[PDB]
Amino acid sequence: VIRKFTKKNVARAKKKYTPFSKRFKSIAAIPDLTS
Amino acid sequence: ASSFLDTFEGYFDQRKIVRTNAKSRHTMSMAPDVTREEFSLVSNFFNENFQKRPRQKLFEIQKKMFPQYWFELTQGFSLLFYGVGSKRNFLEEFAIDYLSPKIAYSQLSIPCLILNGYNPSCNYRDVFKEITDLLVPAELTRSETKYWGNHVILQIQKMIDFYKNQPLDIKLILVVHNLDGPSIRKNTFQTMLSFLSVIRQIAIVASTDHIYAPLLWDNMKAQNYNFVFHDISNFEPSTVESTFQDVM
Amino acid sequence: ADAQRSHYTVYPSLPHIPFVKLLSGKESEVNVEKRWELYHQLHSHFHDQVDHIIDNIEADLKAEISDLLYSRCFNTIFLLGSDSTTKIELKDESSRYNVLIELTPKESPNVRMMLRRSMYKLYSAADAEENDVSYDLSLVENFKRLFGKDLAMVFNFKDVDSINFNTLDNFIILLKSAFKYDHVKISLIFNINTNLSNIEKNLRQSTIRLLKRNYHKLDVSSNKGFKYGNQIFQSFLDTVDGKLNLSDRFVEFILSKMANNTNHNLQLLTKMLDYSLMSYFFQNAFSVFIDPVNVDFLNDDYLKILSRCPTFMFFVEGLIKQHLEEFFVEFLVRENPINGHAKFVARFLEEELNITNFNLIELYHNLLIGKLDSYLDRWSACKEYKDRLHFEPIDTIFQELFTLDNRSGLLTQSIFPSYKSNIEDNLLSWEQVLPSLSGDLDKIMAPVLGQLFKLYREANMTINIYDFYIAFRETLPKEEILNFIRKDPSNTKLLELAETPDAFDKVALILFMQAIFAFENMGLIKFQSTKSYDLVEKCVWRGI
Amino acid sequence: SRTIKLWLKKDVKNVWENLVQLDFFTEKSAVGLRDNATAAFYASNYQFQGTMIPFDLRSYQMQIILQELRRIIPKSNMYYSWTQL
Amino acid sequence: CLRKRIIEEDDQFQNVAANFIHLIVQAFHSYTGNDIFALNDLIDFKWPKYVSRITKENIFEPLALYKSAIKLFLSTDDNLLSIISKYLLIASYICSYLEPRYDASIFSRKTRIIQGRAAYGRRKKKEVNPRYLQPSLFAIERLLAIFQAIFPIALREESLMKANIEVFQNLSELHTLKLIATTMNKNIDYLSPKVRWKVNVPWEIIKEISESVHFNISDYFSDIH
DNA sequence: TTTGAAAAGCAAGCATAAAAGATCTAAACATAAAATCTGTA
DNA sequence: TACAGATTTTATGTTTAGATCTTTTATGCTTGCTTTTCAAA
Repeated sequence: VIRKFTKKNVARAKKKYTPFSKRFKSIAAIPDLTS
Repeated sequence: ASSFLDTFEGYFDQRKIVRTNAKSRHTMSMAPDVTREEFSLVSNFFNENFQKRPRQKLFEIQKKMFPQYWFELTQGFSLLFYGVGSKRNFLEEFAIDYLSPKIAYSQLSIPCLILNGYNPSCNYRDVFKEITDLLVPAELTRSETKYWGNHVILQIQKMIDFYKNQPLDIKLILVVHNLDGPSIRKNTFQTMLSFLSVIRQIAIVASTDHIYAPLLWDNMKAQNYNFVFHDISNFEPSTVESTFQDVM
Repeated sequence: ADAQRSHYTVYPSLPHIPFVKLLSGKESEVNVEKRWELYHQLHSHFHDQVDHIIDNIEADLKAEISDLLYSRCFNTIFLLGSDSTTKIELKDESSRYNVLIELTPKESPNVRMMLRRSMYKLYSAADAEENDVSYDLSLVENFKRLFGKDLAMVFNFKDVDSINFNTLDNFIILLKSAFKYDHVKISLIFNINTNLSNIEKNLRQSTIRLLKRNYHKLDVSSNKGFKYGNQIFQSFLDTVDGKLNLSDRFVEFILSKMANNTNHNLQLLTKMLDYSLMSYFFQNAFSVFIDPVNVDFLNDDYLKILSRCPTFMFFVEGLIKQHLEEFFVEFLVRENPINGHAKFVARFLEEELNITNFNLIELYHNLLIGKLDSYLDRWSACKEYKDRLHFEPIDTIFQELFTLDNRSGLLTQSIFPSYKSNIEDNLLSWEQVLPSLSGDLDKIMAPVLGQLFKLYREANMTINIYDFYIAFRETLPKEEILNFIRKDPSNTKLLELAETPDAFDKVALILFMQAIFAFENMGLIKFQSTKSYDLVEKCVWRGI
Repeated sequence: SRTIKLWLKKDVKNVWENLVQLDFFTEKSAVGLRDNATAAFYASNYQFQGTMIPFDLRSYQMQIILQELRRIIPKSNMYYSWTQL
Repeated sequence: CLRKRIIEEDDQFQNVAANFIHLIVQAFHSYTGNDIFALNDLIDFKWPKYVSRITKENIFEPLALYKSAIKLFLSTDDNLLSIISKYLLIASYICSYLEPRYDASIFSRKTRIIQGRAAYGRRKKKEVNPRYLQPSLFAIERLLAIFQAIFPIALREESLMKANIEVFQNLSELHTLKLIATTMNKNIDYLSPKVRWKVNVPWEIIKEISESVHFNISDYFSDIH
């Protein structure tokens, strides 16, 4: 595949995309974040 | 006031110089003030009552022109309607109520994509997106995209070469109200519809209002359009097209 | 509301030919179906030959472009009168790759974009036949090191008259730098639509001296020597031979309208012939009589309308000075050999006298009137063969029932209308549009656009809008308008506005302003301000 | 009148282009070389009005004026009398 | 070429080559300036035509060979529409290089019913020579009025020319050919009344165009300068 | 045959539209590494 | 569970289309003055 330009100096951080609102089932299922 | 009225003699004759002692400096301050509601009410009264019967008689006269319009559309000619007065009701009644089910019956309905040229929000990318949602063409390869090309025009040029080798059945009825409207008159937009008008499988029905509208098309664009011109003057009120031009 | 939107798709509901019944509704449906089938068998017979002529002219143009292209400088070819629609195919030279690069003025905003698009096209083609590189002229430098073969680039410049000539000039000197590489051959193709004197004055003199070392002119168009055109016209004549006649006014209208179009006159000729065939098979009930199968149902209406003929009336006047259905059938077997005469004259001009630059349409015109000798006197080579090449135009009774003519103004109303003049004559007259049959108001009060166009026409170039409103207001009867506005008692606000003493000054003003913005939308008027609306000036004069 | 060949416009065009090349004439109100790459990139995407009209109508301005021409052209030159207006 | 003009008809060959180079320099140094490349191109263009006039009499005397091939040293030789379109271009040049006030004196030829006085024309001849300057801007209706004033020609024949769709098609083609320019170059709206028009061709092309259809356009500029 | 008189031409000056372009941005077009989603397994 | 591939997300570069503001130049109105043919005597 012949590329129309190249980005050969891409430095991408290892940072995830899923926010905090979708890692628990409900509001009442969130544990105590202090502990 | 002038010796000549018409031709170029009248044009050069009526361009004299007027002295400042006859300046006629009257203004619109010396006018009866109106607002939206009474203007709309009395206007719609004169549109729905004044000379409604002979307009309806003329409309019933030009209903008999419809088989000739269908015969022109099946031979590859695009229809352009002109004349003083609005032509929205004519094109919506001809394309939807008459042309679509009779084309569908003659090839045994056909979808109608209707474009509002009086609206300045009309855009060729969204209209072509709806076109590709209807016709579902083959998507452009990498070699056919070239180098930052217009993907819309290149994909229509692919569709032209595809649809040369198809059976000549009308898959889509395209209606362009006010082809000479403000956003819609631009060269890219006219190139897109001329290239669509090359395709025999799309029927082109369009209208126009500007008196200088044949200046919009050169020899290539007029060849791709391939117009049959029809004078339909009816003195329709133009109720809908005036909504994008504050009259106050 | 979908009418307040940009684009909406609707699907009509459903609960078959566009041909109508002729003879005031007395014609049978079988004649309508036969006329449909006869129109299609003539239409397909004409357009198949049109397709073979279009394929042949494309193939011959490709052949002569290849012959000029393959026979330390550019190989330059100027295609004069080129509409940039040709597909230029290149042969596969052994051990060398031939690459076509096409350039559009939209694809050429500057020299850098031209080079980047050209080098991307070159690398894409070379990889598509045989790690990435920089899209730059160093790829031409290292082409043999990266692909093994050598290179032949053919540049085709679409629409050179519309390009920026400084950008094209700098691209030519930029491409000149590839001459120092041993493995590079560059050809340039310029599609010129005006002439060469326009393009030699826009390039610099060093560029002209660079392009002069190897260049070929090639004037290829549709009007070049009339060959392609005459073939289309002869195909149409061979379609209608033995059945239909062409009028001299029709042929001269073809010549006049084809004179006014130069670049695309061929498909214009096809369009006019197509619309003439459509008109004949839509109008005439005798269209089914062009073949001898359908002569078995001639009714009283056919005999009624074939008796209103000038040729038949002349013939029976000659017979009563000297001295019906079977006699009408008797005028179908005849040949009318004018088409064979025209093609014989064309062949005699082509392959005996070696004359190619003749117009067969104008030749057919001079054969139709009978002035062939004055047309053949120009070449000064048919002085002794004019008598054998001349034949009298025969007159045939009932020719005008099988005739493509132009007397009603139909073919100049649908294909080449006087658009602006049509708008002006509709606005000024207006009784020729609306029928003369609010029962009292329509006989005394004009429509607002037509009433406004009169005072538009009789005013001056700059119009004060309030005096124009006053002149509009003096043309309206206030008592009849107030009587008509009180006709409907079911609208309360109309009745409470009508009894107000300044009602007519409201009504006439708002009808005037809706007509003024209608005129502004059509483009008849404009405002000589942006923030003010006090003076208009007109842009449209009748008769121009 | 008081010989020297008159050259035609076709041949004076090349002389004119060399005089433009040697920085004797400049295009009217020309910015020229830009300060940074962003402004030069913006300039490269714009079609100037001088590049679309024919060359015989392009407006030019002198880099050397006639008073400076009279100073350094030698008095034995045959066109020296025309350096004074 | 030089080794075929001798056989089929080395110091002397160098003498002919150096004499040709000196003659090219003497003829065209005023044209090229001190450009090596332009003189190289002229040497390339004029060498074979100089070889093709070298005979056995011209090889040993340079003056007779210079007289025989004189035509190569006097000239540089470094070089390579419808009726409606041509009259629209001519009318465009008229609209760009005449003033609108003087149009009523040149083109008006109609009998008057209502009493009125025609324009007198310009009072004194100015010396500006307006063809040396850039063209002025005009409107569509003035273009069409002058176009039907200058176009070639009982109760239904309509002698004058209507502005039908093919005149506008030819005008759009003229704008496509870049022979007519506008103030806008991209995103042009053709229908706007604020868009003005100008001719894009010089005088040396409209002379050929006007003489191709035999129109006296040089009479129209004789009243000035 | 004149004759005065209104239509038309020229010029200076000032307010103002308009062209030309400098500067900038949104959007189309284009690539690309990490995270995330299917999809069997 | 579990890993390989496909798709999405996020991030950045490339090119085109178009808007906005600024500056210099063309143009049109105003007033005064002078030329020049035109309906009437």
